[PDB]
Amino acid sequence: PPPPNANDPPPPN
Amino acid sequence: DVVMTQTPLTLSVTIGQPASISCKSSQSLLYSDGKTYLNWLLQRPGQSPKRLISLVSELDSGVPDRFTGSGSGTDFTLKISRVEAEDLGVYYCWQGTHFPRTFGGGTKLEIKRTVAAPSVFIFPPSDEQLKSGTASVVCLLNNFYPREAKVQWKVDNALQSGNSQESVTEQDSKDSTYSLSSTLTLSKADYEKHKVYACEVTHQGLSSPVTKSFNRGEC
Amino acid sequence: YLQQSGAELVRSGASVKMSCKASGYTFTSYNMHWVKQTPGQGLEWIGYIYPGNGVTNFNQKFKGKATLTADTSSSTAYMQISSLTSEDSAVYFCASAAYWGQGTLVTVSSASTKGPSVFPLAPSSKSTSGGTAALGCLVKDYFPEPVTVSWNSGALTSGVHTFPAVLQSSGLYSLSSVVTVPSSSLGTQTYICNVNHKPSNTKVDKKVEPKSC
Repeated sequence: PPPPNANDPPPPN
Repeated sequence: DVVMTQTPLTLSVTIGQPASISCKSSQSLLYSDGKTYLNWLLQRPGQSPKRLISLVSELDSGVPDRFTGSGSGTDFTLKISRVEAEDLGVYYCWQGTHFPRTFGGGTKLEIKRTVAAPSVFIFPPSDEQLKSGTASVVCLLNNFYPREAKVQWKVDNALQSGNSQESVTEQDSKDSTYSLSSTLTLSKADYEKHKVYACEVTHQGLSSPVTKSFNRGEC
Repeated sequence: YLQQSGAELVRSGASVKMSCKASGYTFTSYNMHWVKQTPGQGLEWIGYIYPGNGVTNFNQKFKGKATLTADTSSSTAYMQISSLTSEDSAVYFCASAAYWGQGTLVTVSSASTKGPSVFPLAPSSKSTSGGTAALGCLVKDYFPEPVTVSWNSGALTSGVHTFPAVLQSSGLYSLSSVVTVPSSSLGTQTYICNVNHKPSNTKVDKKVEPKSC
Protein backbone atom coordinates (compact mmCIF):
# COMPACT_ATOMS: atom_id res chain seq x y z
CA PRO A 1 0.00 0.00 0.00
CA PRO A 2 1.40 3.38 -1.09
CA PRO A 3 1.03 6.38 1.26
CA PRO A 4 -2.53 7.64 1.58
CA ASN A 5 -3.64 10.59 -0.52
CA ALA A 6 -4.12 13.89 1.20
CA ASN A 7 -7.60 15.02 2.22
CA ASP A 8 -6.63 18.56 1.32
CA PRO A 9 -3.48 20.48 0.34
CA PRO A 10 -0.90 21.34 2.97
CA PRO A 11 -0.19 25.00 3.49
CA PRO A 12 3.02 26.55 2.20
CA ASN A 13 5.63 28.29 4.36
CA ASP B 1 -18.48 28.89 2.70
CA VAL B 2 -18.81 26.07 0.20
CA VAL B 3 -21.95 24.08 0.99
CA MET B 4 -21.98 20.29 0.46
CA THR B 5 -25.49 19.01 -0.34
CA GLN B 6 -25.82 15.27 0.12
CA THR B 7 -28.81 13.17 -0.95
CA PRO B 8 -30.66 11.07 -0.13
CA LEU B 9 -30.84 11.55 3.62
CA THR B 10 -31.55 7.83 4.08
CA LEU B 11 -31.01 4.69 1.95
CA SER B 12 -32.94 1.60 2.97
CA VAL B 13 -31.57 -1.29 0.93
CA THR B 14 -31.57 -5.06 0.73
CA ILE B 15 -28.45 -7.17 0.71
CA GLY B 16 -27.10 -7.32 -2.85
CA GLN B 17 -28.85 -4.10 -4.04
CA PRO B 18 -26.84 -1.35 -5.72
CA ALA B 19 -26.79 1.98 -3.95
CA SER B 20 -25.85 5.51 -5.02
CA ILE B 21 -25.18 8.66 -2.95
CA SER B 22 -24.91 12.17 -4.44
CA CYS B 23 -22.86 15.10 -3.13
CA LYS B 24 -23.13 18.50 -4.85
CA SER B 25 -20.85 21.39 -3.91
CA SER B 26 -21.91 25.01 -4.20
CA GLN B 27 -18.62 25.89 -5.91
CA SER B 28 -16.05 23.99 -7.94
CA LEU B 29 -13.70 21.80 -5.90
CA LEU B 30 -10.89 21.98 -8.47
CA TYR B 31 -7.72 23.19 -6.74
CA SER B 32 -4.86 25.11 -8.36
CA ASP B 33 -2.66 21.99 -8.46
CA GLY B 34 -5.21 20.34 -10.75
CA LYS B 35 -6.55 17.95 -8.09
CA THR B 36 -10.09 17.86 -6.78
CA TYR B 37 -10.14 17.34 -2.99
CA LEU B 38 -13.39 15.42 -2.45
CA ASN B 39 -13.36 12.67 0.22
CA TRP B 40 -15.98 10.10 1.25
CA LEU B 41 -16.24 8.74 4.79
CA LEU B 42 -18.29 6.02 6.46
CA GLN B 43 -19.16 6.20 10.15
CA ARG B 44 -20.70 2.92 11.15
CA PRO B 45 -23.09 3.11 14.13
CA GLY B 46 -21.07 3.53 17.32
CA GLN B 47 -17.68 4.11 15.62
CA SER B 48 -15.40 6.88 14.42
CA PRO B 49 -15.41 7.75 10.73
CA LYS B 50 -13.22 5.84 8.31
CA ARG B 51 -12.11 7.38 4.99
CA LEU B 52 -13.17 5.30 1.97
CA ILE B 53 -12.25 7.52 -0.99
CA SER B 54 -10.05 10.55 -1.60
CA LEU B 55 -9.36 12.69 -4.69
CA VAL B 56 -12.94 11.89 -5.92
CA SER B 57 -12.27 8.33 -7.06
CA GLU B 58 -9.24 6.86 -5.29
CA LEU B 59 -10.09 4.04 -2.88
CA ASP B 60 -8.20 3.78 0.36
CA SER B 61 -6.28 0.67 1.24
CA GLY B 62 -8.58 -2.21 2.24
CA VAL B 63 -11.75 -0.64 0.85
CA PRO B 64 -13.56 -3.27 -1.29
CA ASP B 65 -13.94 -2.68 -5.01
CA ARG B 66 -17.72 -2.67 -4.61
CA PHE B 67 -17.20 1.03 -3.86
CA THR B 68 -16.55 3.57 -6.62
CA GLY B 69 -16.37 7.35 -6.55
CA SER B 70 -16.93 9.58 -9.52
CA GLY B 71 -17.51 13.18 -10.37
CA SER B 72 -15.91 16.50 -11.19
CA GLY B 73 -16.38 20.17 -10.61
CA THR B 74 -19.49 20.28 -8.44
CA ASP B 75 -21.31 16.92 -8.85
CA PHE B 76 -20.01 13.79 -7.12
CA THR B 77 -21.35 10.26 -6.58
CA LEU B 78 -20.36 7.34 -4.36
CA LYS B 79 -21.75 4.02 -5.66
CA ILE B 80 -21.93 0.58 -4.08
CA SER B 81 -22.30 -2.13 -6.73
CA ARG B 82 -23.92 -4.66 -4.32
CA VAL B 83 -24.65 -3.72 -0.69
CA GLU B 84 -23.27 -6.00 2.05
CA ALA B 85 -24.40 -6.07 5.72
CA GLU B 86 -21.24 -4.34 6.95
CA ASP B 87 -21.86 -1.30 4.70
CA LEU B 88 -24.43 0.26 7.03
CA GLY B 89 -23.81 3.51 8.80
CA VAL B 90 -23.63 7.16 7.84
CA TYR B 91 -21.72 8.22 4.69
CA TYR B 92 -20.29 11.73 4.48
CA CYS B 93 -18.57 13.67 1.75
CA TRP B 94 -16.23 16.46 2.57
CA GLN B 95 -14.27 18.94 0.55
CA GLY B 96 -10.68 19.95 1.13
CA THR B 97 -10.26 22.64 -1.55
CA HIS B 98 -11.83 25.66 0.15
CA PHE B 99 -11.81 27.24 3.61
CA PRO B 100 -13.50 26.44 5.80
CA ARG B 101 -13.37 22.72 5.11
CA THR B 102 -16.98 21.51 4.98
CA PHE B 103 -18.91 18.25 5.17
CA GLY B 104 -22.11 17.05 3.68
CA GLY B 105 -24.99 16.35 6.00
CA GLY B 106 -24.67 12.59 5.79
CA THR B 107 -26.59 9.70 4.24
CA LYS B 108 -27.75 6.94 6.54
CA LEU B 109 -27.56 3.48 4.92
CA GLU B 110 -29.83 0.95 6.69
CA ILE B 111 -30.30 -2.70 5.79
CA LYS B 112 -33.71 -4.28 5.13
CA ARG B 113 -33.80 -7.97 5.88
CA THR B 114 -36.26 -10.75 6.68
CA VAL B 115 -38.37 -10.60 9.81
CA ALA B 116 -36.66 -12.22 12.80
CA ALA B 117 -38.35 -12.81 16.16
CA PRO B 118 -36.59 -11.70 19.32
CA SER B 119 -35.29 -14.07 21.90
CA VAL B 120 -36.72 -12.90 25.21
CA PHE B 121 -35.02 -13.04 28.61
CA ILE B 122 -35.83 -11.65 32.04
CA PHE B 123 -33.60 -10.83 35.01
CA PRO B 124 -34.72 -10.47 38.62
CA PRO B 125 -33.02 -7.78 40.70
CA SER B 126 -29.79 -8.74 42.39
CA ASP B 127 -29.55 -9.21 46.13
CA GLU B 128 -26.81 -6.53 46.21
CA GLN B 129 -29.13 -3.92 44.67
CA LEU B 130 -32.13 -4.94 46.83
CA LYS B 131 -29.99 -4.39 49.94
CA SER B 132 -29.37 -0.81 48.74
CA GLY B 133 -33.12 -0.16 48.54
CA THR B 134 -33.96 -0.44 44.83
CA ALA B 135 -35.19 -3.20 42.50
CA SER B 136 -34.35 -3.02 38.80
CA VAL B 137 -35.96 -5.75 36.66
CA VAL B 138 -34.62 -6.11 33.12
CA CYS B 139 -36.38 -7.60 30.10
CA LEU B 140 -34.07 -8.28 27.11
CA LEU B 141 -35.15 -8.79 23.48
CA ASN B 142 -32.22 -10.06 21.46
CA ASN B 143 -31.47 -9.95 17.70
CA PHE B 144 -34.80 -9.15 16.10
CA TYR B 145 -36.04 -7.35 12.97
CA PRO B 146 -37.80 -5.01 12.30
CA ARG B 147 -36.97 -2.54 15.01
CA GLU B 148 -40.60 -2.00 16.13
CA ALA B 149 -41.37 -4.05 19.24
CA LYS B 150 -44.03 -3.69 21.97
CA VAL B 151 -42.80 -4.48 25.49
CA GLN B 152 -45.30 -4.37 28.37
CA TRP B 153 -44.65 -4.87 32.06
CA LYS B 154 -47.25 -6.71 34.15
CA VAL B 155 -46.98 -6.92 37.92
CA ASP B 156 -49.47 -9.42 39.37
CA ASN B 157 -51.18 -9.23 35.96
CA ALA B 158 -51.62 -5.42 36.24
CA LEU B 159 -50.25 -3.48 33.30
CA GLN B 160 -47.60 -1.00 34.40
CA SER B 161 -47.11 2.50 33.24
CA GLY B 162 -44.52 5.00 34.24
CA ASN B 163 -41.62 3.15 35.85
CA SER B 164 -39.69 1.64 32.98
CA GLN B 165 -37.13 2.84 30.40
CA GLU B 166 -36.11 1.22 27.09
CA SER B 167 -32.89 1.36 25.11
CA VAL B 168 -32.25 -0.10 21.62
CA THR B 169 -28.94 -1.04 20.03
CA GLU B 170 -27.70 0.18 16.70
CA GLN B 171 -28.42 -2.17 13.83
CA ASP B 172 -25.97 -5.06 13.83
CA SER B 173 -23.22 -4.99 11.18
CA LYS B 174 -23.33 -8.79 10.64
CA ASP B 175 -26.97 -9.87 10.87
CA SER B 176 -28.73 -6.49 10.49
CA THR B 177 -30.85 -6.98 13.63
CA TYR B 178 -31.58 -4.93 16.72
CA SER B 179 -31.66 -5.71 20.45
CA LEU B 180 -33.72 -3.93 23.11
CA SER B 181 -33.75 -3.70 26.87
CA SER B 182 -36.62 -2.57 29.08
CA THR B 183 -35.81 -1.84 32.72
CA LEU B 184 -38.53 -1.60 35.39
CA THR B 185 -37.33 0.24 38.51
CA LEU B 186 -39.13 0.16 41.85
CA SER B 187 -38.19 1.02 45.40
CA LYS B 188 -37.53 -2.09 47.47
CA ALA B 189 -40.69 -1.44 49.53
CA ASP B 190 -42.79 -1.31 46.33
CA TYR B 191 -41.06 -4.37 44.85
CA GLU B 192 -41.99 -6.35 47.95
CA LYS B 193 -45.73 -5.62 47.59
CA HIS B 194 -46.09 -7.88 44.57
CA LYS B 195 -45.39 -11.46 43.61
CA VAL B 196 -45.42 -12.00 39.83
CA TYR B 197 -43.19 -9.84 37.60
CA ALA B 198 -43.66 -10.36 33.87
CA CYS B 199 -42.69 -8.79 30.59
CA GLU B 200 -44.90 -9.41 27.55
CA VAL B 201 -43.45 -8.94 24.05
CA THR B 202 -45.37 -8.44 20.81
CA HIS B 203 -43.36 -8.44 17.55
CA GLN B 204 -44.00 -9.18 13.86
CA GLY B 205 -41.83 -12.27 14.05
CA LEU B 206 -43.90 -13.81 16.87
CA SER B 207 -47.12 -15.68 16.08
CA SER B 208 -48.51 -14.65 19.49
CA PRO B 209 -47.10 -12.61 22.39
CA VAL B 210 -44.28 -14.07 24.47
CA THR B 211 -44.25 -13.65 28.26
CA LYS B 212 -41.25 -14.17 30.55
CA SER B 213 -42.03 -13.98 34.26
CA PHE B 214 -40.79 -14.86 37.75
CA ASN B 215 -42.14 -14.85 41.31
CA ARG B 216 -40.38 -12.54 43.75
CA GLY B 217 -38.26 -14.62 46.10
CA GLU B 218 -38.31 -17.78 43.93
CA CYS B 219 -34.92 -16.60 42.53
CA TYR C 1 -3.73 5.00 13.73
CA LEU C 2 -4.93 7.98 15.79
CA GLN C 3 -5.45 7.54 19.55
CA GLN C 4 -7.34 10.28 21.35
CA SER C 5 -7.37 11.11 25.05
CA GLY C 6 -10.31 10.14 27.27
CA ALA C 7 -13.60 11.86 28.08
CA GLU C 8 -13.67 15.17 29.98
CA LEU C 9 -16.09 16.84 32.36
CA VAL C 10 -15.48 20.58 32.32
CA ARG C 11 -17.18 23.49 33.99
CA SER C 12 -18.92 26.23 32.11
CA GLY C 13 -16.43 28.98 31.35
CA ALA C 14 -13.34 26.81 31.79
CA SER C 15 -11.08 25.26 29.14
CA VAL C 16 -10.34 21.75 27.92
CA LYS C 17 -7.20 20.27 26.38
CA MET C 18 -7.27 16.98 24.44
CA SER C 19 -4.65 15.01 22.58
CA CYS C 20 -4.32 12.84 19.50
CA LYS C 21 -1.32 10.47 19.27
CA ALA C 22 -0.36 9.45 15.71
CA SER C 23 1.26 6.33 14.34
CA GLY C 24 1.36 4.28 11.13
CA TYR C 25 1.81 7.23 8.72
CA THR C 26 4.12 10.25 8.44
CA PHE C 27 2.66 12.71 10.97
CA THR C 28 4.47 15.72 9.51
CA SER C 29 3.28 15.11 5.93
CA TYR C 30 -0.48 15.67 6.35
CA ASN C 31 -2.72 18.30 7.86
CA MET C 32 -4.08 17.24 11.28
CA HIS C 33 -7.75 18.21 11.34
CA TRP C 34 -10.05 18.60 14.30
CA VAL C 35 -13.76 18.08 13.78
CA LYS C 36 -16.77 18.51 16.09
CA GLN C 37 -19.70 16.13 15.83
CA THR C 38 -23.07 17.57 16.84
CA PRO C 39 -25.85 15.60 18.60
CA GLY C 40 -27.64 15.31 15.24
CA GLN C 41 -24.39 13.84 13.88
CA GLY C 42 -23.43 16.70 11.68
CA LEU C 43 -19.64 17.13 11.28
CA GLU C 44 -18.17 20.61 11.74
CA TRP C 45 -14.56 21.43 10.88
CA ILE C 46 -12.69 23.34 13.60
CA GLY C 47 -9.27 23.81 12.04
CA TYR C 48 -6.05 22.06 11.18
CA ILE C 49 -2.38 22.22 11.99
CA TYR C 50 0.19 21.06 9.52
CA PRO C 51 2.86 19.44 11.71
CA GLY C 52 5.56 19.88 9.08
CA ASN C 53 5.76 23.61 9.75
CA GLY C 54 3.22 24.44 12.44
CA VAL C 55 0.84 26.45 10.22
CA THR C 56 -2.77 26.48 11.41
CA ASN C 57 -6.00 27.44 9.72
CA PHE C 58 -9.35 27.78 11.49
CA ASN C 59 -13.05 27.97 10.96
CA GLN C 60 -13.91 31.59 11.78
CA LYS C 61 -16.48 30.24 14.29
CA PHE C 62 -13.64 28.87 16.47
CA LYS C 63 -10.93 31.49 15.99
CA GLY C 64 -10.06 32.86 19.40
CA LYS C 65 -11.58 29.78 21.01
CA ALA C 66 -9.41 26.91 19.71
CA THR C 67 -5.61 26.51 19.92
CA LEU C 68 -3.98 23.73 17.86
CA THR C 69 -0.44 22.47 18.46
CA ALA C 70 1.73 19.59 17.30
CA ASP C 71 4.69 17.91 19.05
CA THR C 72 6.73 16.31 16.32
CA SER C 73 9.05 14.58 18.78
CA SER C 74 6.13 12.54 20.16
CA SER C 75 3.87 12.64 17.06
CA THR C 76 1.07 14.07 19.20
CA ALA C 77 -1.41 16.78 18.26
CA TYR C 78 -3.32 18.84 20.84
CA MET C 79 -6.43 20.95 20.79
CA GLN C 80 -7.38 23.39 23.55
CA ILE C 81 -10.79 25.02 23.57
CA SER C 82 -11.44 27.87 25.97
CA SER C 83 -14.53 29.58 27.40
CA LEU C 84 -16.70 26.47 27.18
CA THR C 85 -20.51 26.78 26.91
CA SER C 86 -23.29 24.21 26.70
CA GLU C 87 -22.93 24.19 22.93
CA ASP C 88 -19.34 22.91 23.31
CA SER C 89 -20.51 19.54 24.69
CA ALA C 90 -19.82 17.23 21.80
CA VAL C 91 -17.58 14.47 20.56
CA TYR C 92 -14.36 15.91 19.08
CA PHE C 93 -12.38 13.96 16.47
CA CYS C 94 -8.92 14.32 15.08
CA ALA C 95 -8.40 13.20 11.46
CA SER C 96 -5.36 12.98 9.19
CA ALA C 97 -4.52 11.08 5.97
CA ALA C 98 -6.90 8.07 5.86
CA TYR C 99 -7.46 7.92 9.60
CA TRP C 100 -9.85 9.30 12.21
CA GLY C 101 -9.41 9.14 15.97
CA GLN C 102 -12.02 7.44 18.11
CA GLY C 103 -13.34 10.72 19.47
CA THR C 104 -13.17 12.54 22.84
CA LEU C 105 -16.50 13.24 24.52
CA VAL C 106 -16.57 16.60 26.31
CA THR C 107 -19.41 17.35 28.73
CA VAL C 108 -19.77 20.96 29.86
CA SER C 109 -21.44 20.89 33.26
CA SER C 110 -21.01 22.31 36.75
CA ALA C 111 -22.35 19.14 38.37
CA SER C 112 -20.04 16.79 40.28
CA THR C 113 -18.91 13.58 38.66
CA LYS C 114 -20.42 10.36 40.03
CA GLY C 115 -19.10 6.89 39.35
CA PRO C 116 -21.41 3.94 38.62
CA SER C 117 -22.79 1.17 40.78
CA VAL C 118 -22.49 -2.19 39.00
CA PHE C 119 -24.99 -5.03 39.55
CA PRO C 120 -25.12 -8.51 38.00
CA LEU C 121 -27.87 -9.54 35.58
CA ALA C 122 -27.68 -13.17 36.70
CA PRO C 123 -28.47 -15.98 34.22
CA SER C 124 -31.21 -18.42 35.25
CA SER C 125 -33.97 -20.51 33.73
CA LYS C 126 -35.73 -17.19 33.25
CA SER C 127 -32.93 -15.99 30.92
CA THR C 128 -32.68 -19.09 28.72
CA SER C 129 -33.92 -19.22 25.13
CA GLY C 130 -33.33 -21.91 22.57
CA GLY C 131 -30.57 -23.50 24.64
CA THR C 132 -28.67 -20.23 25.11
CA ALA C 133 -28.43 -18.15 28.25
CA ALA C 134 -28.25 -14.41 28.60
CA LEU C 135 -26.34 -12.65 31.41
CA GLY C 136 -25.08 -9.15 31.92
CA CYS C 137 -24.26 -6.22 34.15
CA LEU C 138 -26.45 -3.26 35.04
CA VAL C 139 -24.37 -0.07 35.31
CA LYS C 140 -26.40 2.46 37.26
CA ASP C 141 -26.32 6.06 38.42
CA TYR C 142 -23.27 7.73 36.88
CA PHE C 143 -22.42 11.15 35.49
CA PRO C 144 -21.31 12.26 32.89
CA GLU C 145 -21.11 9.87 30.00
CA PRO C 146 -19.34 7.67 29.04
CA VAL C 147 -18.80 4.43 30.79
CA THR C 148 -16.99 1.78 28.87
CA VAL C 149 -17.72 -1.88 29.40
CA SER C 150 -15.61 -4.85 28.47
CA TRP C 151 -16.01 -8.52 29.36
CA ASN C 152 -13.17 -10.73 30.63
CA SER C 153 -10.69 -7.86 30.17
CA GLY C 154 -11.51 -7.62 26.49
CA ALA C 155 -11.22 -11.34 25.72
CA LEU C 156 -15.01 -11.73 25.43
CA THR C 157 -16.68 -9.76 22.58
CA SER C 158 -18.89 -12.10 20.59
CA GLY C 159 -22.56 -11.83 21.39
CA VAL C 160 -22.18 -8.69 23.56
CA HIS C 161 -24.68 -5.87 23.38
CA THR C 162 -23.73 -2.82 25.44
CA PHE C 163 -26.81 -0.66 25.25
CA PRO C 164 -26.85 3.10 24.75
CA ALA C 165 -27.28 4.69 28.15
CA VAL C 166 -30.60 6.09 29.28
CA LEU C 167 -30.98 9.31 31.19
CA GLN C 168 -32.74 8.65 34.46
CA SER C 169 -35.16 11.10 36.03
CA SER C 170 -32.40 11.87 38.57
CA GLY C 171 -30.19 13.29 35.80
CA LEU C 172 -27.88 10.31 36.18
CA TYR C 173 -27.19 7.78 33.43
CA SER C 174 -27.73 4.01 33.43
CA LEU C 175 -26.91 1.29 30.93
CA SER C 176 -26.75 -2.49 30.75
CA SER C 177 -24.33 -4.76 28.90
CA VAL C 178 -25.54 -8.28 28.08
CA VAL C 179 -24.09 -11.34 26.41
CA THR C 180 -25.63 -14.59 25.19
CA VAL C 181 -23.65 -17.75 25.91
CA PRO C 182 -24.28 -21.51 25.97
CA SER C 183 -26.58 -22.45 28.81
CA SER C 184 -24.66 -25.70 29.20
CA SER C 185 -21.46 -24.24 30.68
CA LEU C 186 -22.52 -21.67 33.24
CA GLY C 187 -20.81 -23.82 35.86
CA THR C 188 -17.40 -23.86 34.13
CA GLN C 189 -17.09 -20.52 32.38
CA THR C 190 -16.44 -17.21 34.06
CA TYR C 191 -17.99 -13.94 32.91
CA ILE C 192 -16.66 -10.72 34.47
CA CYS C 193 -17.78 -7.34 33.34
CA ASN C 194 -15.13 -4.60 33.49
CA VAL C 195 -16.60 -1.10 33.87
CA ASN C 196 -14.51 2.06 33.52
CA HIS C 197 -15.64 5.65 34.10
CA LYS C 198 -12.80 8.06 33.41
CA PRO C 199 -14.31 11.28 34.84
CA SER C 200 -14.69 9.75 38.29
CA ASN C 201 -11.55 7.60 38.00
CA THR C 202 -13.79 4.58 38.67
CA LYS C 203 -12.88 1.03 37.65
CA VAL C 204 -15.09 -1.91 38.70
CA ASP C 205 -14.92 -5.64 37.86
CA LYS C 206 -17.95 -7.77 38.65
CA LYS C 207 -18.14 -11.55 38.24
CA VAL C 208 -21.62 -12.50 37.09
CA GLU C 209 -22.79 -15.72 38.85
CA PRO C 210 -25.84 -17.74 37.88
CA LYS C 211 -28.99 -18.04 39.91
CA SER C 212 -30.23 -21.55 40.72
CA CYS C 213 -33.90 -20.83 39.78
